[PDB]
Amino acid sequence: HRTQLWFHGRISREESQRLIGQQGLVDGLFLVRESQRNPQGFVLSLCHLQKVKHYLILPSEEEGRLYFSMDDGQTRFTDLLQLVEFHQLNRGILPCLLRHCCTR
Amino acid sequence: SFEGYDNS
Ligand code: NA
Repeated sequence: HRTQLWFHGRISREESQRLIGQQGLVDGLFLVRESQRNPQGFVLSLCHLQKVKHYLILPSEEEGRLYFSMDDGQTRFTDLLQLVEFHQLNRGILPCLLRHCCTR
Repeated sequence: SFEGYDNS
């Protein structure tokens, strides 16, 4: 999702941790970025209890149709935006809500 | 759940 403020593109895990740290390690601070290790997937970086958690977002296919998921298909999303919007109100597998957008 | 990530 190119036009989203929480989307930082192809940056590293180290760099996302630095940005979050620089922003106060505030609980609920988050960003999404591309995954190098999982080429057409993403990583949600989320700050909770002064640590930075990293959640893998994998593409997959149902009846040919593409969806994203962090929990091996238990909870499925059309695109990154829906995943992010859902988790601003619902924890799901996350330890907390996505509360603050890390500045890109 | 996935090596090197915090999912579940
Ligand atoms: Na999910």
